[PDB]
Amino acid sequence: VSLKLQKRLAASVLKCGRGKVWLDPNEGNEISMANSRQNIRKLVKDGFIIRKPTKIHSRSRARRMKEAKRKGRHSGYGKRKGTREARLPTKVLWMRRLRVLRRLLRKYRESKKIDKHMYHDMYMKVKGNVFKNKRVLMENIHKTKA
Amino acid sequence: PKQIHEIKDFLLTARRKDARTVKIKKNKDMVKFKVRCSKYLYTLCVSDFEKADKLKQSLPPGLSVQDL
Amino acid sequence: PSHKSFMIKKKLAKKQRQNRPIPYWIRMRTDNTIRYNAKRRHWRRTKLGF
Amino acid sequence: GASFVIDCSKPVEDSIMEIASLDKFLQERIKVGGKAGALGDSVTVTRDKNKITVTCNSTFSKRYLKYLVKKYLKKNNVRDWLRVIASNKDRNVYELRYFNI
RNA sequence: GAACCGGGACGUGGCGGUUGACGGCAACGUUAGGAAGUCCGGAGACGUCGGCGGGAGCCUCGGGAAGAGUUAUCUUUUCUGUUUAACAGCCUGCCCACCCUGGAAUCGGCUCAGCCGGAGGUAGGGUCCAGCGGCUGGAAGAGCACCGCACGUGGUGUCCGGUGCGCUCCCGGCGGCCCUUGAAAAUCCGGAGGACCGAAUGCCGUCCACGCCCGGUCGUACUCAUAACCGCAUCAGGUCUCCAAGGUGAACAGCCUCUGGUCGAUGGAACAAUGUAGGCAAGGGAAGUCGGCAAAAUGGAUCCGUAACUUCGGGAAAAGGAUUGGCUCUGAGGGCUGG
RNA sequence: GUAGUAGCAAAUAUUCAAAUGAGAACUUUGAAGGCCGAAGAGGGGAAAGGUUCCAUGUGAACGGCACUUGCACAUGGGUUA
Ligand SMILES: [K+]
Ligand SMILES: [K+]
Ligand SMILES: [K+]
Ligand SMILES: [K+]
Ligand SMILES: [K+]
Ligand SMILES: [K+]
Ligand SMILES: [K+]
Ligand SMILES: [Mg+2]
Ligand SMILES: [Mg+2]
Ligand SMILES: [Mg+2]
Ligand SMILES: [Mg+2]
Ligand SMILES: [Mg+2]
Ligand SMILES: [Mg+2]
Ligand SMILES: [Mg+2]
Ligand SMILES: [Mg+2]
Ligand SMILES: [Mg+2]
Ligand SMILES: [Mg+2]
Ligand SMILES: [Mg+2]
Ligand SMILES: [Mg+2]
Ligand SMILES: [Mg+2]
Ligand SMILES: [Mg+2]
Ligand SMILES: [Mg+2]
Ligand SMILES: [Mg+2]
Ligand SMILES: [Mg+2]
Ligand SMILES: [Mg+2]
Ligand SMILES: [Mg+2]
Ligand SMILES: [Mg+2]
Ligand SMILES: [Mg+2]
Ligand SMILES: [Mg+2]
Ligand SMILES: [Mg+2]
Ligand SMILES: [Mg+2]
Ligand SMILES: [Mg+2]
Ligand SMILES: [Mg+2]
Ligand SMILES: [Mg+2]
Ligand SMILES: [Mg+2]
Ligand SMILES: [Mg+2]
Ligand SMILES: [Mg+2]
Ligand SMILES: [Mg+2]
Ligand SMILES: [Mg+2]
Ligand SMILES: [Mg+2]
Ligand SMILES: [Mg+2]
Ligand SMILES: [Mg+2]
Ligand SMILES: [Mg+2]
Repeated sequence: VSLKLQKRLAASVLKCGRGKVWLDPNEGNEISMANSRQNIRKLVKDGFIIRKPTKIHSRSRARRMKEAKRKGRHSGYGKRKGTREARLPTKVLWMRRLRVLRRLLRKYRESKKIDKHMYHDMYMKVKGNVFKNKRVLMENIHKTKA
Repeated sequence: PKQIHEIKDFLLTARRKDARTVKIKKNKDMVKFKVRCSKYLYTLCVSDFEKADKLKQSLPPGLSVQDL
Repeated sequence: PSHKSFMIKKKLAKKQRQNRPIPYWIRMRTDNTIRYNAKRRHWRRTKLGF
Repeated sequence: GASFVIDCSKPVEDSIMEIASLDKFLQERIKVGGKAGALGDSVTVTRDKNKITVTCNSTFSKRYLKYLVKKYLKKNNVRDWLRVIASNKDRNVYELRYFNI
């Protein structure tokens, strides 16, 4: 007894693929009598036609490995395939630094810790690659003001 | 669909000759009065349940009132 | 294709009507020599040319 | 604060389980502060004739209680007959029911 | 069920008459708020590359609740989901542009990069523009999940956050490139002009709101291909394009997986020669052969180092050398609030 | 004649149980083991085809083995602005 029609209709009614349709192997005769979507829908309620669960694909391993990477594991030279630029462009690092340093200079000017004359001087030195991070810029400002 | 903000305005549109029906939708935090007109479905939201009952019995006779 | 002219669709309809077996009672007529439909067409074997 | 209930009526009446045993399982296996069995003042387990009650002084996951109850059923080879189901009446209660085979 | 568009017709209300509205210093705002021939502008309407910024969908992390999987041991764990359309109103106001005040060297502002300012910067306060942004209506009554009762019907939930040189698409703005400068028209909007026109207050005008009526003809199944097209065929060939998950990794490389699809290539038994495809091999190392043909060797990344020659740009990954797993740690590089 | 000979060999792969049938390595269901691995063997469309779409049934022929099978054959149904 061919059940091709019932499996096709069950897939459409269940809104799933034909591979996820389960037709009760012990009720082939009962299922074979359903030739309409109304009949299929009734069989779904009765439990003779069931949508099987999705095949398992867990992310536990991926999440577990990300924890190890967050601690610095698997990050040695033997685990690197792209160039340092490919892994993280130098332009990206430069953009981060300027936005951090320019943000820091604006807030100091707004709070009047530095005047516009000192802001301009520090602004051009930041663009000139003088200060490599937030800490050194703060120390230079304190030293210059003293 | 348009929203009516004033109960007075809702009553005026409920008396229109093209108002086919009114439906009462009672949610868990307010009551919605929906009146079907020719072009738009106007909806009025009344948070106070007690204040909604007064409007319910103030609708013009002959207008099909339904409870949802 | 799905996009087709009215004229072409009409021609295709006539070809479908002509693609049938001869009635059985034709072969029982007096002095009959028509054995079968000699102009049968299958969509995959011979193309319509239009 | 949180208080959850495990309504064990259908199996207790049919002598399918021992409500006292489930109380012991929850007390030993419940983890407070990351360590099992350290209920302390935070977590208290009180049983009745046909109902188990779990109260917590801080945030307590309801699904965590289901995880432990299901584990207890598996250890007693009764999962194929029993199943933990939430109650439509109360949102802090789990009920033990049978499969409609 | 809820909207919209193009036509047709009149009615009610509203609006204007200082005959053709009002507000704002201004940029402009408001729902209406004359007008003919003629005239003018705009939209439609446009290359390519690169960097940034914004929006949407997806991916991804945590918590809450629902079901499922695992459970001798371990696992507050693993998996599935956890929804919100056009359209209408209100709010928001990106990146730019624009307006008012004010008048700048001790020059300042400012981008990743530019760049901007007495032709008016910074600053202070505004206007406008985008939206695939927010809220509400639409709309939970739907959808989905789950639990019941019957064999249609009821109940519960659909919640609260984080993250980014991520991916796809859209948009913004800027820059590079040309002896290359990268369509047209239909259609629509706006403007200049003011011939002509009402009322002494009832007529006239009205792109406003609401109500009423109308909607031709043809195409629409299916395949779109290792079987629906062409190649004489159910031919390993040929045939334009859209959507595009997780892991590894620089990577729509290769390798493995989820959704979806599929096991369709006539089968069975033996394991000779010869063959085709894939390999390996002591010692020697091109002696083989027309010829290193074929194969082998090299290969990613980090650090060091790099000659002749040169059109000074290259040569260059020249050459040569070192390092690379796992595990447990240390240091450095940020954001938002609080005077 | 050649001759029941050349030949059926790319695209990893099938196995178990049951049902149906005169007849099952090849149809259908279930279970397992594999593959495509999102520039797909997935989901659509433009050309081109023209009913191949769907249901039921089937003597032969055809689907280069076989078939209970079907893009084959027979009957009917199906494309709404
Ligand atoms: K639309
Ligand atoms: K169609
Ligand atoms: K082909
Ligand atoms: K051999
Ligand atoms: K040689
Ligand atoms: K096509
Ligand atoms: K049309
Ligand atoms: Mg990169
Ligand atoms: Mg650079
Ligand atoms: Mg052909
Ligand atoms: Mg011809
Ligand atoms: Mg133009
Ligand atoms: Mg270039
Ligand atoms: Mg972006
Ligand atoms: Mg300003
Ligand atoms: Mg809403
Ligand atoms: Mg609902
Ligand atoms: Mg693209
Ligand atoms: Mg004018
Ligand atoms: Mg179609
Ligand atoms: Mg198909
Ligand atoms: Mg296709
Ligand atoms: Mg030909
Ligand atoms: Mg990576
Ligand atoms: Mg890849
Ligand atoms: Mg050797
Ligand atoms: Mg050797
Ligand atoms: Mg040697
Ligand atoms: Mg030699
Ligand atoms: Mg020789
Ligand atoms: Mg060679
Ligand atoms: Mg050289
Ligand atoms: Mg032979
Ligand atoms: Mg061969
Ligand atoms: Mg063989
Ligand atoms: Mg093969
Ligand atoms: Mg096979
Ligand atoms: Mg492969
Ligand atoms: Mg694979
Ligand atoms: Mg692509
Ligand atoms: Mg055959
Ligand atoms: Mg078919
Ligand atoms: Mg046929």
